[PDB]
Amino acid sequence: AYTPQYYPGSSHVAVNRRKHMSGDVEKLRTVSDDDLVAALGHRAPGADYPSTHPPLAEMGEPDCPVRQMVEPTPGAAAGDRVRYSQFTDSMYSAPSIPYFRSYYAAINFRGVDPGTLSGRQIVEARERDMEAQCKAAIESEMTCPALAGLRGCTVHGHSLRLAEDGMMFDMLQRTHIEGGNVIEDKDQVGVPIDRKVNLGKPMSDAEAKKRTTIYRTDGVKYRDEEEVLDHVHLVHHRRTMYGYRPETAAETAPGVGPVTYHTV
Amino acid sequence: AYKYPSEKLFVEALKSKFAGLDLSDQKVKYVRAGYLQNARKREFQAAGERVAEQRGMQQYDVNVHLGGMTLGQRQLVPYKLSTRPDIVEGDDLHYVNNPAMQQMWDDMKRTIIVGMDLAHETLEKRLGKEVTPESIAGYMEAVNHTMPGAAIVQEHMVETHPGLVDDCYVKMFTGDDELADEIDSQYVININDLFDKEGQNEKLKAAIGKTTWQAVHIPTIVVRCCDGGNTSRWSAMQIGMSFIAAYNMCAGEAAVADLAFAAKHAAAVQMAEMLPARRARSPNEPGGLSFGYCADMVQTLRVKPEDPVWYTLEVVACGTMLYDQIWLGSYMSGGVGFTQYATAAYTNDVLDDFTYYGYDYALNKYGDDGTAPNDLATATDLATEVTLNGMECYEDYPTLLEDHFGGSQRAGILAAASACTTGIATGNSQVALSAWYMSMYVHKEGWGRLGFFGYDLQDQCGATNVCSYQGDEGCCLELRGANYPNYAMNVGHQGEYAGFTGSAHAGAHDAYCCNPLIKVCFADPSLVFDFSYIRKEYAKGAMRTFRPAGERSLVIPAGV
Amino acid sequence: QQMWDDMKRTIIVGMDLAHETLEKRLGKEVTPESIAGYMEAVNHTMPGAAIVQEHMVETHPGLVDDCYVKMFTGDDELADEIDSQYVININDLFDKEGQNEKLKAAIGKTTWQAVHIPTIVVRCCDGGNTSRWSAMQIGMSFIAAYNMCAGEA
Amino acid sequence: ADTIDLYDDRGKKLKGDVDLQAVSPLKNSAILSMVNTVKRTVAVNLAGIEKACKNASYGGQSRNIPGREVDIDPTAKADKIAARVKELIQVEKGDDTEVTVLGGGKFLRVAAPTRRIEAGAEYVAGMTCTAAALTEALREEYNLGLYDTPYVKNAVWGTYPQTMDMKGGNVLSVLSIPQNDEGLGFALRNIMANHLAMLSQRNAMNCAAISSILEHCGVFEMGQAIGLFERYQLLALAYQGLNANNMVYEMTKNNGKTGTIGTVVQETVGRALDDGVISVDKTMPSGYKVYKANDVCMWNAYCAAGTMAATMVNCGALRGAQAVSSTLLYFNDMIEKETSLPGCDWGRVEGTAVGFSFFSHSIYGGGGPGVFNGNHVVTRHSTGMAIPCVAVAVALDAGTQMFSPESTSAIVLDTFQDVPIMMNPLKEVAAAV
Amino acid sequence: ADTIDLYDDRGKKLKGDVDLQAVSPLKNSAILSMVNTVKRTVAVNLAGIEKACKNASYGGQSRNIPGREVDIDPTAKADKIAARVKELIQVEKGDDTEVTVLGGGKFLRVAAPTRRIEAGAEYVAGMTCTAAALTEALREEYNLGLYDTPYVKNAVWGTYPQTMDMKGGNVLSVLSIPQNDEGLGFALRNIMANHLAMLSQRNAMNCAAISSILEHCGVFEMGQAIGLFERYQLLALAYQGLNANNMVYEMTKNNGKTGTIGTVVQETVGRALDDGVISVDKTMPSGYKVYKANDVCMWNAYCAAGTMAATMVNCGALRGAQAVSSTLLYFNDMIEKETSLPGCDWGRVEGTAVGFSFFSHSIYGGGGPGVFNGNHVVTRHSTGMAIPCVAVAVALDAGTQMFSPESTSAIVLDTFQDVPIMMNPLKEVAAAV
Ligand code: F43
Ligand code: F43
Ligand SMILES: C[C@@H](OP(=O)(O)O)[C@H](NC(=O)CCCCCCS)C(=O)O
Ligand SMILES: C[C@@H](OP(=O)(O)O)[C@H](NC(=O)CCCCCCS)C(=O)O
Ligand SMILES: O=S(=O)(O)CCS
Ligand SMILES: [Cl-]
Ligand SMILES: [Cl-]
Ligand SMILES: [Cl-]
Ligand SMILES: [Cl-]
Ligand SMILES: [Cl-]
Ligand SMILES: [K+]
Ligand code: NA
Repeated sequence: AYTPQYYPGSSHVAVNRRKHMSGDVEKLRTVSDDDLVAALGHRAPGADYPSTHPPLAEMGEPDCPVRQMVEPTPGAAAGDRVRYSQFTDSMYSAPSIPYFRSYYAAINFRGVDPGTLSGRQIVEARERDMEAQCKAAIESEMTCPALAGLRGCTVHGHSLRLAEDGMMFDMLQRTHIEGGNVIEDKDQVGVPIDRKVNLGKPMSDAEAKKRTTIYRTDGVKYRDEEEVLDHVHLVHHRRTMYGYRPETAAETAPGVGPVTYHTV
Repeated sequence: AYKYPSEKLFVEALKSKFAGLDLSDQKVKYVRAGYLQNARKREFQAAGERVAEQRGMQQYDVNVHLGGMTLGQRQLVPYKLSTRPDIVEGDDLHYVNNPAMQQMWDDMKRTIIVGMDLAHETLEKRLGKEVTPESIAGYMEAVNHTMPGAAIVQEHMVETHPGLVDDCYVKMFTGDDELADEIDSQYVININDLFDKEGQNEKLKAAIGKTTWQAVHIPTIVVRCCDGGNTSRWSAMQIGMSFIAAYNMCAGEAAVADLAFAAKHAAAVQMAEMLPARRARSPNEPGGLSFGYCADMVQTLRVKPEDPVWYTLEVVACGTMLYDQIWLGSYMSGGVGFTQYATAAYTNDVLDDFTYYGYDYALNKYGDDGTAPNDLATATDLATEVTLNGMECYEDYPTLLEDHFGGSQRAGILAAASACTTGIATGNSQVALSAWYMSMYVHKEGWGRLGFFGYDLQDQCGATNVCSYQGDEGCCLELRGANYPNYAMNVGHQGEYAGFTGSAHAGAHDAYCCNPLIKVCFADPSLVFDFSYIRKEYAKGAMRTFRPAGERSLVIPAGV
Repeated sequence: QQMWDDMKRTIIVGMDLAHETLEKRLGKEVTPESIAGYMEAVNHTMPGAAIVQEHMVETHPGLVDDCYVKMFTGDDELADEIDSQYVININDLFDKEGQNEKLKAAIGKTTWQAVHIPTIVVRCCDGGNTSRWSAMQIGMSFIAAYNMCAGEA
Repeated sequence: ADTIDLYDDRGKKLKGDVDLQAVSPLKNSAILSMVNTVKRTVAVNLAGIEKACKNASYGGQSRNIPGREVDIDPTAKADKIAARVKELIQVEKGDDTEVTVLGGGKFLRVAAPTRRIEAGAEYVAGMTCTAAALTEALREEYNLGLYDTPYVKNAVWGTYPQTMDMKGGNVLSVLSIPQNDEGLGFALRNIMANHLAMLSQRNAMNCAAISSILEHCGVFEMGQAIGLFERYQLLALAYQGLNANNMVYEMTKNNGKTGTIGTVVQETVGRALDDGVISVDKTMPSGYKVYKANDVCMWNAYCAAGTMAATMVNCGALRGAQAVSSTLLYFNDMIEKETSLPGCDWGRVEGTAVGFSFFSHSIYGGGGPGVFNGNHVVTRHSTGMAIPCVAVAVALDAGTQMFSPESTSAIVLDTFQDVPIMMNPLKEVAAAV
Repeated sequence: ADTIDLYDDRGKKLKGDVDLQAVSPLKNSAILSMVNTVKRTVAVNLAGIEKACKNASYGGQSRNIPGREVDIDPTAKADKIAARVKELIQVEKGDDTEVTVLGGGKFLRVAAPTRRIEAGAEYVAGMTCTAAALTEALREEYNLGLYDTPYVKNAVWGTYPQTMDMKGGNVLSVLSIPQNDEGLGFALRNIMANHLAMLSQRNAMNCAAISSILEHCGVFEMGQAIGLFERYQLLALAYQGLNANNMVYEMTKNNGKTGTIGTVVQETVGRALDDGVISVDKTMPSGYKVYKANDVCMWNAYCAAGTMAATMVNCGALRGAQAVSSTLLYFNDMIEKETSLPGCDWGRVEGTAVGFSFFSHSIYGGGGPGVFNGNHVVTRHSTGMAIPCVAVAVALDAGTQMFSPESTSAIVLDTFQDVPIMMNPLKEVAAAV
């Protein structure tokens, strides 16, 4: 079968990007089921999953050939509500960047609705499926609990100076450091919870730069990653050419000029 | 030629916001002061207390913000108007709070340009009247009495209060210097005096020819009570009354209807046409405003064409405010709206730094204004260099990144600097448009983010639709506008497109971009807003020093 | 001028469908207490003030003092449970010839918001602004009042 | 059932005892062909494209985009471009696509294939496919590239898609865009009276026919010719537009030397009485006779024919279009005073004429008669019994208008001058029976 | 020339080596019939008319006009009313007029005669003639008079003509009014995704076909399938909407148990490479391979099929419509990253999806997927390669939506569930070749 290559580039940042896309992300910490459910804020830990419609087996389905060959996720079969996890990630070398969180979701999980924005990245899915996807992300090297956190609202912070203790600014201060560990004591929409969810130690600055997918001047400078720039240019050029005419001849139409690439 | 200096242009504003700050520091102490840190928020809270007490119903209250926190858990930072000394609180740039911004749009909306040649031909053909400088002069006196809402034919007419309509007037303009010199100068836009640099006056007169036009500006209060669709109709009614009186016509004969059709339709040049049903709007509203017309309304180009960047960035300031803050942020949505989506393009000298850097790069690599190759390779080079340099600025100066805290702001500013550099360098708006989309693609891969959820709808459609020639895709940038299908929804683009449309013609050393009638009309100093220096006007509005038209103080009570 | 501006700046918006959305999609319970919190939120946000994000700029409350939202309903038990400052009292206003009963029978046990956006907004813009402005701040207020994701399906 | 005799534009009998249903828009093959022709035919202004490109005047209204001139000469390559357009738009060789060079190369007439209309929902495929074919033909012939082709596209399509229409463009239809319809079924009502005069080549009898046919096709599409209203509308079409029983032509001839609006009123009443359409009902004490209609729909049809003949007599004497508005008003006002029966369209011709008079003699809008049409807010109110008279008056004008057929619709004349349905509509309608 | 194998909704081969042109909107008789059916067919809500009259709720939106109730019961007389409507609208005995009582009398399906469409310029003659025939039938049946018939007329026509549409009325089309077109040629693009899901009876393969066919018919009417662009559009129609070569069906089957958006990306690239559509162009120092398209329009068609299969796999797994917006975005973003070739519609599917995601997850407009259509400002931007995926996602949803097919489009299901072109579109398209 076809072997994916995912993304160009040769720096360790490009290597990290391919790790996130391929799902080959190291597990770094453990978050209990009850702690994660409390943080997400959609139901009480241990409570039954609420439903938005009856289980498929109980209500039946239309005679659709696609339904009959596409297996529903566990949460879809059960009729769970569609709920969400949402993360914000610092531009000061957080492990994750928004688009690559969405690629991780889209490549590696079934029945997911990821969304990418500058200051927030969301995964919507049937509740129990969403929980499993969030657990994978939050336990992995995609997360530093100082540089990233669950924020379902009031997300400001990705682009701000870090606090003196290295925590990304949160207007609602849903997390804080206690004894070297990041503690979350509000749910993702700012409601106090009756527990202290221990997300463990923040990454060192050096570890963050080894694990990050972002290019910036204090790490891997974007200007030096000529393979990614070539890729961007190739895609823009071919889009421009084929919007004019969808044929090979458009690639040398008048107006293209002496286009040139670094590595190809 | 221009030489980019050793200190970034945005450093002054950073130092003025953060006295004593080490601009390399990536960390800061958060004090979580809340709203009490800020004089404007405190003034708003007190205003909300009075509102609630006077009407018996809760209104503004900072404590209603969710999460038990008020605005200002971080520092609330003010904004320097770019190229100005004025630093203002952010709320002072909200369109609702800023009369300069309101009056800029009202001045556009209340304007219509109406040809006189067809009307004169009608008088000659149907009535056998001779049109002379003397008859035109009598007409210009008549139309400046009637246009604000006063009577010239009937008995027992009631009229508008002249003080409520003091901003309404009509001037004529023409490429015929002999006619222009015969009419009293109070009634004429003097093309030669206003367009005295780089032979711009001769370019405009050659383009307009020996044709005669009226620049009509109906009262601000009228468009405020009503809409932009009032403008061409109001204009035509009083043009018609004035022709009736000035040419001794029957006050309502068949020939009058030819004058009406001419003034309403055949010789009328709207600022904007109507919009489709989902966003139904009358003519002369922002969604119908083309980028070429927007660029031509701004007048910095007649003051200092030797600095193409300045005019370019005044167009950006004009367009980003109008299109993002008033049009998208109000007409098409509302609420708190979209102030900072637009301020990023006209404050803190940020876009200026990134654009002058690019201008210097292009001058050194490709040569003089407007001489760079008009091709995709050149757009690629300029966009990539300008975008990489800007991203490096945001990375090296933490408080710069914190200013443009939303990715959408960063995307529009990096892409505007890229496309304005390309426009000035190549003199070609369409090539600049390729550079705009290239900036976005470069940006996305560097940081793994771009703008808001729906920022790059036009972005991802963008490269392939620059050079399409299909019916609803192909269009030169000058004729695109806020109703071009891909552009019809989203912040952070429309005013920047007007800006680099201006940049291409500034780089070519043209006198205008799209319509010489628009260019002359908006050069007139008798307008309320000063179209020659947009950001200076915005500062006045933010400082409560801009006097708008349309207020009703003459006809309302006051008292304790 | 103000008569016309009062008409142009008004939109009536049902609440039942919104409440059904919260129940069906999020499993939220809608109660007089949650509605009261929503009414406070919408009267702060409607004139042009912020409830979710940080570093928002806002309209001057004095320039938008005419903007507000009240609810009305043919359900007298719900109307009685909400602070009177937020409610159009059909029984007090329509006290002649049984008009109140005719209105309540026609409306039924459905709930509505009477939204009046700022006069200054329709003066700078047009009547098309009204339903859109209303909806933006209704949306922000539901997000806050029901602890939604601030931007979910 | 009703029968009519069909007479031509010169008062000659063509066919006797024709079933009224045989001239219906739903049945008569000539009418159906007229509708298909107006839907699928477009005019191309090659000279306008050439000027726009050479002068960078894309979009019109004094627009000029400095530096963006494209130096191409399509009027000199009109035959080559026409052949490429035909190849690009034709669905099958031998289909009904036509592309013809007119004006020595200044214009094209493009009859787009009917199948492209059939495959769509509206009538615009002729406009869109012609504009697209022209843009491609110009790109190929002039070796245009990535960054200049967009400007040439605007020379063809105008400011579309920033505007809903091809404003300032160089592709023209006698129809407008669908979004300009005032209501449901109005597209065939939106035909400028100046265009109708040119379709007819200023033959006023043929004008009445072309305009009446298209107006009633619109009324049928509006759903306003169902049941009893079908006979009502068809009789109006036949007697006002199709010179049924030679009434329009003969009444005009009888009144053409010394007649007036009032003498045409008198002849119409006399004909209705002699033909049994109306009778004396009661007599008042003064001697004034109240009439009754024995056939209500036929009385309307007689009033419709009288309204047309009165237009021909009064505007023909003036050799001026403007008198049509007062003619429609006073013919109907006075015939009601003469009979105590309601006039044409039960007051709606008179009402249309009241507002049309106002809006063709005041400051507020409208213009001269040539700017009106069945979709115009002023002149829409009668179901087809006013606009044909307007078009006729425009055709009879000898040169009193500023917005004249020659000044607004010149390309329409060249495009339809050799199109048989427009050259002899009454003969073609009769031959289709 | 290009050929395709046609396969049905269950993955079975129908016809081999079919010329691509034989599935063109301009040529395939089944497609042409589908367009004719959607233009001329209307649903009548007799129960809604009855309720409006009995409750004086003319115009909807909580309107009540006290005292103006008209007590009529058309649902109880539906067969008589249906027969009268048929007699009033049929042009000739034995023509293609159909009037059928549905729901025990609650509804009628009215297929107006094609000749009424042919005689007009647009598609509205079905809506207008049906509304008129119904109004007359009710007036006759219930002995209505001068002052109450106007109210019953508003029960049928809604607030027309104060509004341009029949707002609050009881005559329904799957199309909208022409004045709602965003631009030229958009009428067949203005079909709500919830309606498309009901036309298909929630058969997602048939939904893809119906929606893709109608979208590309619109693109043809827009003039955007001329010359080389005809092959570009036809290949997308065939591969994305007509299950050409069984690719959509097989990719969905192959990824249906455990697959994701990303695995569908991988299979699409592998198929393009194995089939010779793309080849390795150059290799970067890291070993990343840049590909080249050997057949540009074919590469697009493969990306369109992959976008569809990815929707079926991801929304099918969720049994929820909302994931269609992210599926279209991330399938195309990641296939570009995987290949350095441009994605479906050269970024316009991705771009549509960016704004569609935003406007289906924000305060500012839009809604759930079911409210979108090819004429919606958010979702118009691709030439037919996005909306069919939206409609499929709507069909696959198991009950997560507030504005669902059953809540907005129930009458469409009843009107079209027995209509052969909507029951088996892939079989009817193949049989027409
Ligand atoms: C509720 C939404 C979803 C939606 O449809 N609109 C919202 C909210 C809306 C509200 C917020 C007002 C308030 O706080 O009560 C207003 C002002 C529009 C209005 N209704 O008046 C707005 N956004 Ni938003 N919105 C903005 C932005 C943004 C940035 C902010 C990211 C950050 O790091 O702070 C992100 C998108 C992104 O990540 O790219 C964003 C999201 C969001 N935006 C999320 C809420 C995010 C949160 O929970 O904190 N906006 C910006 O990026 C800058 C401009 C800013 C707008 C106000 C202005 O222009 O002054 C405001 C524009
Ligand atoms: C020039 C027209 C043709 C036209 O299109 N509109 C006019 C004029 C227009 C102007 C007159 C302004 C001025 O005096 O400079 C305005 C005010 C509209 C405007 N442009 O603002 C107007 N008429 Ni007029 N017009 C009026 C009227 C009228 C009455 C006046 C008859 C009389 O005996 O005085 C007649 C029509 C008639 O005979 O029925 C009339 C005609 C006319 N009306 C004749 C000019 C009559 C004249 O030569 O004196 N108006 C009225 O009948 C009452 C309302 C009055 C309107 C102003 C108001 O409502 O306060 C004004 C409405
Ligand atoms: C007729 C039409 O004008 P046009 O013929 O399109 O110029 C229309 N005016 C009006 O209806 C003017 C009504 C107000 C003035 C007369 C009041 S009696 C309008 O501007 O849209
Ligand atoms: C999409 C459409 O909304 P609807 O889907 O029709 O409700 C459209 N709104 C917009 O485009 C909102 C634009 C401004 C707010 C978002 C700026 S990014 C409008 O109201 O006509
Ligand atoms: O969060 S969203 O991108 O939907 C809106 C930003 S204002
Ligand atoms: Cl190819
Ligand atoms: Cl701190
Ligand atoms: Cl009948
Ligand atoms: Cl009778
Ligand atoms: Cl081609
Ligand atoms: K206004
Ligand atoms: Na005063």
